[PDB]
Amino acid sequence: LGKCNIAGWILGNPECESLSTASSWSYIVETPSSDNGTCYPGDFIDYEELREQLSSVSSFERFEIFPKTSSWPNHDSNKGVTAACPHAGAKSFYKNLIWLVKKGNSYPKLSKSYINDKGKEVLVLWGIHHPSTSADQQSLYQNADTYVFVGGSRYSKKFKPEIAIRPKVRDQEGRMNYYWTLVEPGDKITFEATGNLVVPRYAFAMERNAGSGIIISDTPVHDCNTTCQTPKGAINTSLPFQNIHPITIGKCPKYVKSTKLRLATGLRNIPS
Amino acid sequence: GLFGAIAGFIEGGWTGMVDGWYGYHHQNEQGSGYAADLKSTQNAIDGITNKVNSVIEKMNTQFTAVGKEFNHLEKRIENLNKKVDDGFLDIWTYNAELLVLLENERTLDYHDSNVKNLYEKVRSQLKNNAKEIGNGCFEFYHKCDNTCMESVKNGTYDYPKYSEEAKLNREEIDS
Amino acid sequence: GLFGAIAGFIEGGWTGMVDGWYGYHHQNEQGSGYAADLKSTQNAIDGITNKVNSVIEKMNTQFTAVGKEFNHLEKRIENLNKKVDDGFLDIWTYNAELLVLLENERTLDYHDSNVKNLYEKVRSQLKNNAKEIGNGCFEFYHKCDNTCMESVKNGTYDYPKYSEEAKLNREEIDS
Amino acid sequence: GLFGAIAGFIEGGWTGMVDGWYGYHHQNEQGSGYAADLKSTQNAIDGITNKVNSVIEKMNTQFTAVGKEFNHLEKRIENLNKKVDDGFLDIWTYNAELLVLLENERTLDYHDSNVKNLYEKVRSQLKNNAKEIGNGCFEFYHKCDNTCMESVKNGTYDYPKYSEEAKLNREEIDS
Ligand SMILES: *[C@@H]1O[C@H](CO)[C@@H](O[C@@H]2O[C@H](CO)[C@@H](O[C@@H]3O[C@H](CO)[C@@H](O)[C@H](O)[C@@H]3O)[C@H](O)[C@H]2NC(C)=O)[C@H](O)[C@H]1NC(C)=O
Ligand SMILES: *[C@@H]1O[C@H](CO)[C@@H](O)[C@H](O)[C@H]1NC(C)=O
Repeated sequence: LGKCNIAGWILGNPECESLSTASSWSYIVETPSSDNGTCYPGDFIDYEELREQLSSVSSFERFEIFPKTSSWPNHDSNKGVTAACPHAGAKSFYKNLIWLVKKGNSYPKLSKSYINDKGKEVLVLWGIHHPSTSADQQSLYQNADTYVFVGGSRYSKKFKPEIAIRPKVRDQEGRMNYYWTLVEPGDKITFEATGNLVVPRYAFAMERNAGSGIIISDTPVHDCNTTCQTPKGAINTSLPFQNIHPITIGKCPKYVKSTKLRLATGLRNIPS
Repeated sequence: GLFGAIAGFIEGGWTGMVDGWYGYHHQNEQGSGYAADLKSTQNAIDGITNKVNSVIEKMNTQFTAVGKEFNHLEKRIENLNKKVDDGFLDIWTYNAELLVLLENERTLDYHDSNVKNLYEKVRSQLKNNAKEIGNGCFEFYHKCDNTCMESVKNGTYDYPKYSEEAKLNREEIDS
Repeated sequence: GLFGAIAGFIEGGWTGMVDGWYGYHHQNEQGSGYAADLKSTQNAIDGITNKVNSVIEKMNTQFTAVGKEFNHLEKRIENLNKKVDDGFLDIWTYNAELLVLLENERTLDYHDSNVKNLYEKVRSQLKNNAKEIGNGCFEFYHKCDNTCMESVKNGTYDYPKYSEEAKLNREEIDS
Repeated sequence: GLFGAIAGFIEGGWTGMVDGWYGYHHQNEQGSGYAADLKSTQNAIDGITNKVNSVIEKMNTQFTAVGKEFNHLEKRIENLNKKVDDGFLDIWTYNAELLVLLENERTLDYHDSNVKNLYEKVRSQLKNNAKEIGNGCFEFYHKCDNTCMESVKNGTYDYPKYSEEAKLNREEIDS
């Protein structure tokens, strides 16, 4: 991910690359200075759980679950940009989400559904916006008392915006909370809102593996294979013990604090 | 040493013998030189090879990712994770250190035992036809040519064939 | 073998001796047969029994339920649980495998040592009253009846009682 | 005993010898008395001292408060805490009991071994210059004054110096 962490990559932070082709990976590498993530301040719900679920995938295809040009005829899908997420000096937003605002002076009740016909699990992410002031609520959504509802065959949660002035983070006194769910094949996910909903635009069809992990390291990536990986580097050995790094991924020797494990095979050496 | 041969009544090793771990030096009218007892060496090399492979190959691990990530309100489970990683680290480190210490001692005793048995096999073959002159050396009371030397190394030394000549020479020497 | 007796200078075992682990074959004017040295056998059987019980009974576990259940938003602690079960599995498997490997070797060396000490106890008793004819056998220079045979097995062989007769027969035989 | 000396062919201990664990009684024309072999005693005292310190000092604990407090709606974790305290209690009690049982047996065998080696060191020194009269006692075939006695205890007994006189006296005694 380089410049970005998993949050920025999976949301579409403007400073992050995007995967167009269907891809797969055996594990995930962040650098210790990967500090991009959620450029609009807030909480990413169950972030650590999502990172574990994404550590390794057999298949991964991004698709436009709610196409931008046709899904929101009665709402404005172009003004939802912010200076908290700049792109080339101009206001922007996450690539995978659309910050819907009122069209003119009307924000009608929103109702959009998707049925998973991809044959695999679909990762859907969305955000809830909590403005700083009642003025800010009405300037964006026109309605004062709003709710968001997201429902699936297994997920059901109702969101209520919480309006108050928070200390400025990236020049934002409001906050935005980020949510995710996995939609099983053949299931429907329903979105309903009278405001404050940061809708999905791109979702991810994926197949999870047996979980790998995440390595946070500055070590470069090369075209070597290996069967045991550490943040310092890869390990090619049949020996049962190693002292390079306790945190490893793969079929690895046990980690020990030993500096030397020399096993005698020959005789006591007594020349002359 | 546990068996008394290596660094014991055989004081030192032979840099001149290069083809084996345990062997012979011989000297007769046809010349002298070093030779290695192939059977005892190959048996010991097979044994030690099996020992090293046993220590290595009995460790069969599966695919695993040790790392775990916890947020700032998950300190207790983070510490629980640390205790697991630390406890496994302590168990493996201590066991690995002692296994090498103990088995290295067993390995050197093994070589010591192999040398003693080799010396004793010859001594039980020659009996009074040769004298035990120390340092693992036998001085014959009868001439032992290259063929006779190989019979001793092959465990086929014919004691009655030379017993009379050795007896006469032994009594003359002792007189 | 580490001590040279089993599969060594005593080449093979006796299917004919069925009542013990280590024993004797004898032959005198009264007949022949196999007998087992009860003291050395019972001591070894007590020793090995204690060894097996030590390996088994030192494992004393309590009541425990290994299983744990986690929901779909608890993958990290689920994997932490798996790491604990896997780490214990790796530690116990490797330790169990090496314990059996190492202690099996010690057990066979133990039997080898017990045989060597039994042979040496007799040899130190008979001294020159008998000849060491190989394969763990002693050929007497004096007649040794059933009572005399039992004295050797009982560790009460009276060397001076027969020393003169053996000396005369030994010198006559060697002459 | 495992080595046969203590409570074996040396039937009892000496209250008269008070300065050491293993030693000598002597009697010559200059008198008699008890003396202790300082080297073997100090080596054994160093060995046992190291054994006791090893058992004690390898236990290095940190600061810890065992107690825990739970309210009436925390019975499950209270019982989990009890299982931890009980399991540690069972492990330490059983291990402590067996460690003392097993190492006490090793300690008495150690003393038995030290006595046997001391007896054998003397026997291998005197050879036929003295008679083995049982109970760990040697009766000399030549006069052995205080200086000669100290040489035996010092491991510097000059066998050839007295061999001729002992041989003449031995043959006269046996005749
Ligand atoms: C992606 O990551 C980089 C950092 O790796 C972000 O750039 C950082 O943006 C913050 C914005 O708050 C800068 O801090 C602010 O700087 C100004 C001027 O110095 C000051 O008034 C503020 O109090 C605060 O310190 C920070 O300097 C800047 N870092 C760098 C290295 O340029 C970037 O915004 C991220 N972009 C996205 C879209 O996530
Ligand atoms: C790694 O293994 C894969 C699969 O066999 C192969 O395509 C690739 O060339 C290998 N890479 C190296 C560097 O050996």
